[PDB]
Amino acid sequence: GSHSMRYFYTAMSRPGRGEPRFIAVGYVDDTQFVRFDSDAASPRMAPRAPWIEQEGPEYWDGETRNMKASAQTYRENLRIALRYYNQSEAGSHIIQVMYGCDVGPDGRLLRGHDQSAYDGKDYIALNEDLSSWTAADTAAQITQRKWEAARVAEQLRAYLEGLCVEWLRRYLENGKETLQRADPPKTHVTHHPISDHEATLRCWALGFYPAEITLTWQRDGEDQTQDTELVETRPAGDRTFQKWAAVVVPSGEEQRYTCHVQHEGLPKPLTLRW
Amino acid sequence: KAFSPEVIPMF
Amino acid sequence: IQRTPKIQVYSRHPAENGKSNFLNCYVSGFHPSDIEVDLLKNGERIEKVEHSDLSFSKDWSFYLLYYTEFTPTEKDEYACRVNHVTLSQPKIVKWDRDM
Repeated sequence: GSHSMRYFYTAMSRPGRGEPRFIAVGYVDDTQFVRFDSDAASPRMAPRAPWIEQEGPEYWDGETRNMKASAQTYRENLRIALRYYNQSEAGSHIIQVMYGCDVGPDGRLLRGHDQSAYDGKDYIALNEDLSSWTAADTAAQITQRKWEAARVAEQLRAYLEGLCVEWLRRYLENGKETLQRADPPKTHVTHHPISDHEATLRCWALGFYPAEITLTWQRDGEDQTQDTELVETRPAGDRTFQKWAAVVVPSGEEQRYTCHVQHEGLPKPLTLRW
Repeated sequence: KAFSPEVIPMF
Repeated sequence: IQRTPKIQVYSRHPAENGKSNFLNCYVSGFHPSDIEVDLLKNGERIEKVEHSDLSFSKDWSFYLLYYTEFTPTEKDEYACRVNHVTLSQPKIVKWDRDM
């Protein structure tokens, strides 16, 4: 399906350096649209995309109040996690949360998500049924029992099927110029000799949106997966993304190699060569 | 818009 | 169990000497989140450097983009310098306009 909305919370303890910092960020697809930082001079939910600015004061006041209350609760969760793992109050720890909804082309819910981590490890996740939980260890099992008693899965389900999808659909309309526009990569192959006997071929994809893309090298029509250096897709800073893939090839054999590019913005996959 | 439960879930 | 950052240093647009551009240092795959990133011009710290809001990937590791306006030339060397709890000393990654 077509689209996602996601909120990401990070809460970071720092004993001796004040209360834990709380940072919240919201995305539609690969476009960030809000932020909150508890360390800011004046912490508030703040716009990070043009199409959200039009929301009125009640929107912004409500999101700010929610994030402040969340920051308080996540401070308590850090204290709790300390007890569940028999940990001292001198170390620095992190809770992270990701939640949100995926919708298809017609805008109906495809699936919901709600996952939490402690110190970068899975802690507790809502299952795809939006009714049951997967706890990673015996500490998270305590949280599971509490959340089962308090019908937390039911609340999440009501939000994921209702408000999450409705607000996502509204953002997608308000931001239709950008959120509903794919920018195809601009592509080329560069050649960097390394010795008399070898050279690197590097296949580039630039200026594309959304981030999802496949770049692959074939030698004589056969995928070179094990022999390709492929860098992480990286943000350009103008909403768009860049990636490259490279292969070390024997001198004179460059024409046996072909770069293949798939992206939602392209009417069909591309084949390039040097 | 963020999830906003009446009582926010504690661990 | 902690994760050391990946580092990419690159420009927003293809580099063209004397043309104004943006210098990017993308740090990713690290945990925990505290990190120190400087952009360097001929070994010296650039002052006007901004960064994205803290977010993380599906594996829980953090990512950040640090960025500043710059007009590349033939001789000026640029780098990104990163420190993290996982590193015994700062890691310096030179900007190579071909990467």
